[PDB]
Amino acid sequence: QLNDLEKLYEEKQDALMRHERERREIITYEQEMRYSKLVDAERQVREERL
Repeated sequence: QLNDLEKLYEEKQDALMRHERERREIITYEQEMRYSKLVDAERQVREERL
């Protein structure tokens, strides 16, 4: 009667984990990368030094 009972319980947990894996990748896309760009902002004393 219930060969399809399963799945739904994991779908909520799995969707969450997969999302979270990307959440971590996502903050890198901008926070870590802009922090890297911050280094450029710090580097870009270059023009002053030049």
